[PDB]
Amino acid sequence: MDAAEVEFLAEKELVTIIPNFSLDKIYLIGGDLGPFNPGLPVEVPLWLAINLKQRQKCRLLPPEWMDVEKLEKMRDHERKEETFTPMPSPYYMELTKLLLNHASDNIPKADEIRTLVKDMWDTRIAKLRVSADSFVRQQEAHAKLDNLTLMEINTSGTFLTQALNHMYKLRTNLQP
Amino acid sequence: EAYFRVESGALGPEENFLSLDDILMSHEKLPVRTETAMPRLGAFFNAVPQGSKLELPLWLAKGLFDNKRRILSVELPKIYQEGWRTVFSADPNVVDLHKMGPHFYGFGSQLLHFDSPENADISQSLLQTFIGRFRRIMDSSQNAYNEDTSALVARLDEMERGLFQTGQKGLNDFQCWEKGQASQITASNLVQNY
Amino acid sequence: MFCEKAMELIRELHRAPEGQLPAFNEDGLRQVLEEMKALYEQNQSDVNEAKSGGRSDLIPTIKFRHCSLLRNRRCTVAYLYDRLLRIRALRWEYGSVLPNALRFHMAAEEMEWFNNYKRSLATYMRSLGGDEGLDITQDMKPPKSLYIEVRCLKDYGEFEVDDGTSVLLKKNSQHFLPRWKCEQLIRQGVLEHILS
Amino acid sequence: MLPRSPPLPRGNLWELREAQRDYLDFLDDEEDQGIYQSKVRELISDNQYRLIVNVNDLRRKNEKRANRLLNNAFEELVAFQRALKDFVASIDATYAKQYEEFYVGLEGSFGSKHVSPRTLTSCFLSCVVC
Amino acid sequence: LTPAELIERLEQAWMNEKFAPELLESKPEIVECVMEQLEHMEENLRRAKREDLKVSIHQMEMERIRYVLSSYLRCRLMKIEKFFPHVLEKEKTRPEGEPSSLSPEELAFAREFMANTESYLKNVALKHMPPNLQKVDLFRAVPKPDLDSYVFLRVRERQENILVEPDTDEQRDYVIDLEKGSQHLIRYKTIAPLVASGAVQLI
Amino acid sequence: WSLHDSLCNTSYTAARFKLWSVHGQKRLQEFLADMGLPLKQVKQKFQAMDISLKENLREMIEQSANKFGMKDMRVQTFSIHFGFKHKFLASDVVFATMSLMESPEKDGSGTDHFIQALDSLSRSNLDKLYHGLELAKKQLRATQQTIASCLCTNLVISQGPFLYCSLMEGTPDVMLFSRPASLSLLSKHLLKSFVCSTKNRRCKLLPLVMAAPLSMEHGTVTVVGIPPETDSSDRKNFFGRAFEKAAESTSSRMLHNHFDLSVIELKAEDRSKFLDALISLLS
Repeated sequence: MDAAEVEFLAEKELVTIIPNFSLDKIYLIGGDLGPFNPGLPVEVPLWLAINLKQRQKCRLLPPEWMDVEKLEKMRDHERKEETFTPMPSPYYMELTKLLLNHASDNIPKADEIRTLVKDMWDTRIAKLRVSADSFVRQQEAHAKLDNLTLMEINTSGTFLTQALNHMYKLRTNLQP
Repeated sequence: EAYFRVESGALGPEENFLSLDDILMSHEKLPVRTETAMPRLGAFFNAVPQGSKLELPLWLAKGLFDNKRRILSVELPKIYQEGWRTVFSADPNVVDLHKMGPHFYGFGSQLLHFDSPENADISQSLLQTFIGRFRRIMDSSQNAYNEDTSALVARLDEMERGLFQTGQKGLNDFQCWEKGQASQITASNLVQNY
Repeated sequence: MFCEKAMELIRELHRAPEGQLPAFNEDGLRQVLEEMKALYEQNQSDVNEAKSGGRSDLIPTIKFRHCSLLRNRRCTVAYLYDRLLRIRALRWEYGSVLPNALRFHMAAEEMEWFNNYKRSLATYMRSLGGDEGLDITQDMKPPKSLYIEVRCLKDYGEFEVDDGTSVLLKKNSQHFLPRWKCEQLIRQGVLEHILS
Repeated sequence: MLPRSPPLPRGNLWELREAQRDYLDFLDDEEDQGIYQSKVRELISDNQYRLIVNVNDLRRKNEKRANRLLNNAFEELVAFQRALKDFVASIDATYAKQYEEFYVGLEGSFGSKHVSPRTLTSCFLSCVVC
Repeated sequence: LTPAELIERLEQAWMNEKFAPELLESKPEIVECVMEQLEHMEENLRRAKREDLKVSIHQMEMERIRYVLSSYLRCRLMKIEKFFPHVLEKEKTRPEGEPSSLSPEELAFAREFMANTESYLKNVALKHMPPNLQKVDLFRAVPKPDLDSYVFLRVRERQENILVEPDTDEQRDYVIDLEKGSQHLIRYKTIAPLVASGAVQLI
Repeated sequence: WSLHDSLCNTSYTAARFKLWSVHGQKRLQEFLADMGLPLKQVKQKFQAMDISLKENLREMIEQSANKFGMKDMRVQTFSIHFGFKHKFLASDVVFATMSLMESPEKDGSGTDHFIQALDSLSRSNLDKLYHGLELAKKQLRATQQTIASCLCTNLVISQGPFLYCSLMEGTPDVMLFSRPASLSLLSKHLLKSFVCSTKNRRCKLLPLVMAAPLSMEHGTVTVVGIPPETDSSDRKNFFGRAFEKAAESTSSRMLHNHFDLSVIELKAEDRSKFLDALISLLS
């Protein structure tokens, strides 16, 4: 894969907007939406909230896990534990990029949410290169990754698997 | 992006037929001692004695070999001898595997089809060299950004450059997504002509 | 030893690891077929001569020549096969038609392979769905928005809009078209996606 | 060309109690092939102070000590030269008193320590170099 | 099979083909039953086009689905053109009652591809050869798929008693178990029949 | 810029201070000394100046400019902040855009610079803006070295009802003003420096007319016309009619190619034939 398709899979998460136009139910091949009552919340998939925000037709809302207090506890829980701890949403990096870039003025304290998210990320990446070094160092044959999201996997996967194949080969070249 | 060259099987039981890496790999020379005379062809090295030390490509010495050593016997180069097998155990992060190459793991895995005595000690050198040089390719390839990497890559071989070019292609692709840059549609192979 | 001519076909493709199709080598190819023939006959002579006088001590001089042609076979199919990869790319990247800076570097029989592959591909594509299937050549990147803003870079006679409403393409003049049509041209070099 | 060993590797054919009790066990050397008990005696027959050791052997015998010796050379070489007088008294105590103190050289293949006077920075302080 | 679930299963059929090292199962049902929603909702837009916002919300989703599907197809016409002889053989000798790995149309494409390339190599270098080499067999020139690759997977049907062979020593094999929703990093050979049975999915 | 290189180049303090004549260059020195600005901090870039000086700079400058006869020194504008270090005044974006579109060195058709200047208005291209601020500097330092030529040489002829000037190719940095759009600003600053410089009472209220060579091969020049300058000028120019009727009378070769009428391309030989009839026409 590549980041630009993880970003595609991440635009299926649901968010809540507040439209300012009138429209009746829409029957999408992936569900139903609406109705859109001006000045009333409604829950849509991201790829539509962003596209409506760019055309000046809505007003986003911060997801509940995107609070500057619960995050300041996740950031500590992550540094205490010594394994991959569970995360608010399986796609938090892409949410807190797309949202904070496109709707940073409808989110209070954007430039602290952003730094806490980055602090969590910079740790969950450090635990990986330790869990991906003991693997080689001790020549394991299995490794249980607990709560890795698809993005951390995809940033260093096409190197790790490709450097473990060359190790299986070198380790089983004497049998015949 | 769509030109998928045939990869190298030089680490498994036998090299692939169409892979241009193995073709240039096996071409490298190797020392042999002949067991019979070589009639009608002593022109190169008409007949050649028995018990003569010659240098032949690897591909040639594939079929000219048998269990009984009918035609010739083989002895490993010094890079795989007992001498260097301790050097590569002192600290493997220091060796210039491009001069001692440029096919170290590729060659060394084909010298196991000659049923020499010390195979149980070559297949332990390779494994313990590749494991030794790992934390210096996992970290100098995912953490070298917009740098002149032509000096972090000057002491590697074809099995390792292929990984140093996969670390970079995943670093320079996340750093291009973070900066809202992997949204623009671009020309794929025409900018190669330009 | 032998095979110093075939190894000048390979050690040239190994210098272009980008996927750029170099000029065909009829010269070296003929030069290695000649050596194949030469060794073939000069070995078959002593083959049948080892049944007409009992020179079995020449058995080595068979293998040293029997295998030393297999090599010259490998190094002439690989080259002939590798160059058939760098060609199929020119159907997924440029398009159905090529400019003659390319159709000048292919040997005159590779064009037939091409025009066969292209036609079989266009046959398969139209078979998927009911109405003229689905053109899987386009759509290389996830769709981001519904309209795109392009900006021409070379002249181009008269681009078409499905409804018969053509559009002229002068240099440095930007439009606002549906990205459903501009993908073919952006990926070649004519247009350009500006408002990223 | 990089000299990664004093023996040219191309053509060679042609507390402080743990350290002291591990060096002694290494200097026993009898039960595997008797490589050093063939050298202690050899030098006693020549009246030498010091004996040359191969760290390449220390690696195969005990990796932890071989690494702790190339990075804390002082506290390790004051324990090597003690458990060497100890092992020479375990052959000939009469000789073991002729000399005040023994010494122990080194040779083999150090990993990154093979430096030139141009590369000898201040990250090699108290570290065996070559 | 609500049209809402075809897409949820299509994305899953889309990731596996991207990560697997071998040409996986053939799903003709879905590829032929999503080309129906596309073929239908392309008509209820060109007819009732006289709205200017609804048609946009529909066209965007159609363009997302037509990319999932398309990039799924393209990802298999790469497996076929790299493994054409081994994928023809496997389909010729298939025991009846086993899901094919080739559509009836990919099969024609693969037949024509093998024919074309053989008829090309026959007239450039395999013709002017001594008259005993002019036949090369394409089961020993095209490398077979490599099923010893490592993959990340996340499981969604609790499995137990899974064999983990680190090396050639049959003794060193410790058996493991799998929870639900967990994620592991294991070789593709030991979990091959699980991807075909929906028990896992290669993320 | 630095605080010093921007006093010597604004064509509003480069006129009052008369920063082209050694006799009045000391006026700048005295102005700086009256504020307590070391001559070593004023020469350094403004972002690196000490933090203890810049507290009330924008007031101690407005004050000490009353003592010199410059009472219109504060204007009303707007400013934008993006992030950590991004701070623009609405008259820096203008001088950068206006000089990306009119760069002297030409690299293709007429619509190659237009594109590069349209690009530098979106925030995703702060690398062009931040570059179009080094052209806008290079231009402003190569304008006060021309208004310094036509005022230490007296090339402003009083041809009757209007002043008049012209340029020479041999002078350096005169091919920069070859464009028929980047010439109006040079003339409009020349008038502002002149009206402040001259001692007469007639010349201080006459419109200017300027000509500079356009094309050596066709042998043609470009000509503009600017209203009579003053503090409260209504800004209602009147040369689009004068030049038209003059070329009509003399029956020479002219081109009113642009959208504004007061810019014309004229044969190098029809210069005087045109000018005399124009002198008579305006009268």
